[PDB]
Amino acid sequence: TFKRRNGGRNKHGRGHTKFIRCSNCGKCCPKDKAIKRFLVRNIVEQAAVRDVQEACAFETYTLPKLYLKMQYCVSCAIHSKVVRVRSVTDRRVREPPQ
Amino acid sequence: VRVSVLNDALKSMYNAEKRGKRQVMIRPSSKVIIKFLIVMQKHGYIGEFEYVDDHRSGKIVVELNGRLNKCGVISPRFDVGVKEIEGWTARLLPSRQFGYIVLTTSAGIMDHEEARRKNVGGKVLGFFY
Amino acid sequence: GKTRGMGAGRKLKSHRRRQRWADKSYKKSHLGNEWKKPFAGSSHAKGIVLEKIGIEAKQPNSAIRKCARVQLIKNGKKIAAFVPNDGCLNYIEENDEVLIAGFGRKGHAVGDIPGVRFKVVKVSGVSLLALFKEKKEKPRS
Amino acid sequence: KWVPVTKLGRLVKDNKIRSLEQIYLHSLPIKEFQIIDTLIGPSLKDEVMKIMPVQKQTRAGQRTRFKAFVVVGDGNGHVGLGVKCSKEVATAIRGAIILAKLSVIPVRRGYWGNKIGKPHTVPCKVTGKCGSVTVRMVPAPRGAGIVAARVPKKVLQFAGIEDVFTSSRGSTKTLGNFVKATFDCLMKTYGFLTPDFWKETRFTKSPFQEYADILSK
Amino acid sequence: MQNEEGQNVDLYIPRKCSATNRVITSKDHASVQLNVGHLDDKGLYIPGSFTTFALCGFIRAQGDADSALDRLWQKKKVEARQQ
Amino acid sequence: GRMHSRGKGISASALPYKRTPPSWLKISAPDVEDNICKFAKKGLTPSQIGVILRDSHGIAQVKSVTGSKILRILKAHGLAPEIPEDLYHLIKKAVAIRKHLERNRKDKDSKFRLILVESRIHRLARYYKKTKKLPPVWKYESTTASTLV
RNA sequence: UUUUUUUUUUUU
RNA sequence: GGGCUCGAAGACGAUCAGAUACCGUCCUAGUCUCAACCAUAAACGAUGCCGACCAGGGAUCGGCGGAUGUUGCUAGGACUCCGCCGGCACCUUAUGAGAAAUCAAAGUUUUUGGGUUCCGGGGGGAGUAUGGUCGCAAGGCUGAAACUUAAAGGAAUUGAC
RNA sequence: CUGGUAAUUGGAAUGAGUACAAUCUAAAUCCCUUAACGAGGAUCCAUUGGAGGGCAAGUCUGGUGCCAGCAGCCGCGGUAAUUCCAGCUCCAAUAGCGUAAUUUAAGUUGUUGCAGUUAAAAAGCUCGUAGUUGGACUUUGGGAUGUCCCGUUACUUUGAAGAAAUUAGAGUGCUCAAAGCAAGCCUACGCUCUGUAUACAUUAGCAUGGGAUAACAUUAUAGGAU
Ligand SMILES: [K+]
Ligand SMILES: [K+]
Ligand SMILES: [K+]
Ligand SMILES: [K+]
Ligand SMILES: [K+]
Ligand SMILES: [K+]
Ligand SMILES: [K+]
Ligand SMILES: [K+]
Ligand SMILES: [K+]
Ligand SMILES: [K+]
Ligand SMILES: [K+]
Ligand SMILES: [K+]
Ligand SMILES: [K+]
Ligand SMILES: [K+]
Ligand SMILES: [K+]
Ligand SMILES: [K+]
Ligand SMILES: [K+]
Ligand SMILES: [Mg+2]
Ligand SMILES: [Mg+2]
Ligand SMILES: [Mg+2]
Ligand SMILES: [Mg+2]
Ligand SMILES: [Mg+2]
Ligand SMILES: [Mg+2]
Ligand SMILES: [Mg+2]
Ligand SMILES: [Mg+2]
Ligand SMILES: [Mg+2]
Ligand SMILES: [Mg+2]
Ligand SMILES: [Mg+2]
Ligand SMILES: [Mg+2]
Ligand SMILES: [Mg+2]
Ligand SMILES: [Mg+2]
Ligand SMILES: [Mg+2]
Ligand SMILES: [Mg+2]
Ligand SMILES: [Mg+2]
Ligand SMILES: [Mg+2]
Ligand SMILES: [Mg+2]
Ligand SMILES: [Zn+2]
Repeated sequence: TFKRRNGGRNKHGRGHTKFIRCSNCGKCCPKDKAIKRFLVRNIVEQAAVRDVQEACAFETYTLPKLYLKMQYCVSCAIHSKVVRVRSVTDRRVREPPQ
Repeated sequence: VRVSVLNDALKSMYNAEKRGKRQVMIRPSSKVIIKFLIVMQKHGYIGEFEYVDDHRSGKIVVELNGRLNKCGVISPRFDVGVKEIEGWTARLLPSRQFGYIVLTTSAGIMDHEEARRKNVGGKVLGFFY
Repeated sequence: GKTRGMGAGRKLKSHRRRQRWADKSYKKSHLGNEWKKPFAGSSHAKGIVLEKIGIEAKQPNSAIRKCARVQLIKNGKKIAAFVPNDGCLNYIEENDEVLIAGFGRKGHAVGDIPGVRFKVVKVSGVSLLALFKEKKEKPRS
Repeated sequence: KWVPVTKLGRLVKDNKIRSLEQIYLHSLPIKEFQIIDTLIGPSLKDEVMKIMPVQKQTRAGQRTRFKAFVVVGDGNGHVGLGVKCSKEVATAIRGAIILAKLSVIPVRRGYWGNKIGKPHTVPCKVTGKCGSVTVRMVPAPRGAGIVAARVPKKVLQFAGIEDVFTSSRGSTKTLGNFVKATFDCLMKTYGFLTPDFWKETRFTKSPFQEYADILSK
Repeated sequence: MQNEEGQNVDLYIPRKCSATNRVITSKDHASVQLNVGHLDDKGLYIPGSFTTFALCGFIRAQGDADSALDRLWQKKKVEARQQ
Repeated sequence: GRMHSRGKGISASALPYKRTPPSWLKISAPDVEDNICKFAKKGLTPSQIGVILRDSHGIAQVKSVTGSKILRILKAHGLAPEIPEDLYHLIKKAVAIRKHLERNRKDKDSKFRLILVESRIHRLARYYKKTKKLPPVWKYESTTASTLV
């Protein structure tokens, strides 16, 4: 039985899509199928922000940010709980969680 | 490609009548199509139809009464003798009380009852009821 | 879709002719292999009893089905034939003359007996049915 | 005794409505079997066609329930089908009889050729479909009899059809689908527009409008 | 349907959709019948006088019942002098 | 659809219902034929002549004023080319593709397109042989195709 | 994200 | 010819009852390119091509027509709005189909017929034997039978896990 | 009064058999006819398959105990067997019934009329010759009354001809019937001219009317028509 209309990927009007390597296990996975997340977080964790600011060597300074694009295979994405198994009706929802 | 213009016309009329449309468009036109439509109109299965001139094959707009259950083409156009009409009607028509098979005989395009009356055979074009 | 040309009768006939071979019943009766089978297209065949053999019944049943190894006289082929009815194997002896019929499923095994397609009808010119009911007696010689 | 809970039931109990054709004309739903019992009850006959067990798996074994198939008809153009599932066979049969009464439909009968006497066959070629089972009825000449399997033959006999040709495709051993396809084929008899129906419809007051004053209390 | 003698033979004559001409069957519970009352010169309803329209379930399920009924009523009002 | 692709475009000309010349047009049929013959002598194909006439001289359709097609007029004056224009252009395209392939052996796409173009050439040449627009001995050969043009 | 092998034949 | 990386085979270190593995370490062929072969993939939309009809809606790519107001710009370009054609798709819906899952084509089919190619006929034996043909080889294409067997199998429901 | 049962009683009927005789027959035999015999447990004794379901008929009794065996298929038998071996009873057909290539059912060979997403299944993709298929367009109408006015084929209509036997079918009391082609009135030294009809028959060939739908060939370097 077929469970997804898109077959678990995002390929339309296309023959082949080159793969990426899973950021967790290194497994090959088509890019249109890999679960991709973009993480933008402060280099200094919120706990240490005050201590680092108190030790600033300049009158003013804005702490940088860390940018990471994570590309997971299906297995790692499920195991890491990046995505979860949804009900038959709920897995047709494509909007990101609020 | 387009192989049977009569088939396209009849299929358009059938689909439109099923949908409930009051009018349908037939393109391209043909004299076989016109004769078929005249046979249908003679028996009250369609209203007035109008031929539109465009310096090409033409176009027809047909009024639909709502009495047409199904009109269809028969392909290939098999040879039908005066003795095979009974079998063809049994195969194609819902009942012996109503329904017509359109044939093309050397005497012209006509329904099967007239063909029986004149004792003329020919080739089967289609059916309607 | 199907071909429908008025001048396409040859193609339809040829396609049906080619596709008939996919039918197992048609192929069985048109390949000419019935003549290489033990009966060679006959309802019955006579043979000589070589040995009595017991065949275990198939799961889920448990029994010893009594059969005889018979060599057909007309071609020398060896087959296994079931001996029906209670204690009817006692009417069979080695080197006896037996008439063999099909098992009813046209060359296929029947019931819980594996790989047996034949049965014994007569022994020494006397039907097994008569022997079972004591209507007749097996000839002494 | 019987206390009608619907306007149609009240009218039928008050003798305002006297024929099932009056209800059929306006396509009004029938939700009480006492209506059918009062109208065509005396001439109706019933017959249990099949008792089918069904089982639901549970933590502590299989829960068995029985499916009752019942056919009712007057042999004169009315037939109904009823399916009911219950723990007990008797309860299922009673429910199936009630449902078959509630589902009685009119059956149109026509002539094969010459139109002398009462109709004897189906007016036209009709086809019914339930599941994978498809039943086709073809008009037959007088004296041809009912050429059908026992289930369709019984359904046709309860409908009063004298002779017809039939053909079936699919899993006809699914008795429920077979009988339902036959029933659908019979229902489709009155939906086919023939030239004899080309006359303009002349509408009549609905029972709820004709007897509105009586139902106002 | 009639016999050779001329006797009515059908159990009943079913109604037909005012817009599609389809036969309205006994189990068609989506079909409706509507009466549009007539008005006199003073805009008062005349009891017992109205135009009847019947719609089959097929057209109503399609959503085309509204426009079809509007057109039919417009034509019938033009014919019946109801303005 | 397209003969040698999956394109389904419907872009085309829409000839007006009126077959007569516009009132503002004043040129005469013999004049139009004279200009057509002059253009053909200058080395213009019928398509080019029609495009030039429409874009410059206000002649939307030559048949409207002359009563005949451009190629018919050219033939009547002994100016029609030995091989038809469309077949000529197809052969020119084939020659160009083969010349490109001579230096690009790894260009397999060009090989595919050459196969398609030569199939078109052969089908068109067969049609023109049926209608006697080419001599029966005519044959397209890749080796000496460049000579034909 | 350490490691976790196996359950005679028929029948209920 | 190249040979960074990774890495069949192989060798070690672990884990384990064993561990010819999963994990770790080092590595040959290979991975790259040229010339010549090979012609097979869940080579998939598991869904031939051409043509007609057939509900609605919002997005998006290319081209074009019209309108309109801005731009740290040079009539144009960017953006806004309304349309036509063509394309990859999506959402809703059944008056359709279907064994259903689902499908706006898998619709217009017992009310069966637009043209045309291929191709299946219970499960195994078997894509095997044999013959032919192609290939350096690996193998490709074409392709049986004897015999065996009552199911194998598809979709969906409840429970158990 | 109305029905059913009884190896209880009572007389009647009759052919299987037997046999004078006649008849039959080339001669015999058989059949038909018929003197004298020929029936009460009317011993003048009906069988073949079955009794869980498909599928009509036992939750009867004894034996065996996954044995022996049955069972076309599904399944029966392991110590309370409607399924085996038996008794009784019952069911189907019946002088017949059981068992071991081919048709139907099979729309499971599908032209009528099947399938190819997941059940078996659309070649990885495109080109392409044979084959199959192929858009529209050329004389309509009225007046009147079948009749008057403005190149080659497919196809269809009609006709001839196309052995019997077989098939369908008309007539006909071989006692009926399968049959056969007989036969019927009346006893006339005869008659019904007694009957022994009629239909069907793919394709291909022969002749004929039609000219819608189709196929092939032709068109303009005028070397054309007159
Ligand atoms: K898939
Ligand atoms: K994904
Ligand atoms: K066993
Ligand atoms: K057993
Ligand atoms: K193409
Ligand atoms: K274009
Ligand atoms: K067992
Ligand atoms: K390397
Ligand atoms: K390695
Ligand atoms: K272990
Ligand atoms: K290879
Ligand atoms: K796929
Ligand atoms: K678009
Ligand atoms: K049975
Ligand atoms: K015991
Ligand atoms: K016992
Ligand atoms: K039994
Ligand atoms: Mg799954
Ligand atoms: Mg791919
Ligand atoms: Mg092509
Ligand atoms: Mg197009
Ligand atoms: Mg173990
Ligand atoms: Mg390394
Ligand atoms: Mg390589
Ligand atoms: Mg492959
Ligand atoms: Mg755009
Ligand atoms: Mg198979
Ligand atoms: Mg029974
Ligand atoms: Mg016992
Ligand atoms: Mg017994
Ligand atoms: Mg099949
Ligand atoms: Mg599979
Ligand atoms: Mg498959
Ligand atoms: Mg494939
Ligand atoms: Mg090929
Ligand atoms: Mg044509
Ligand atoms: Zn991973």
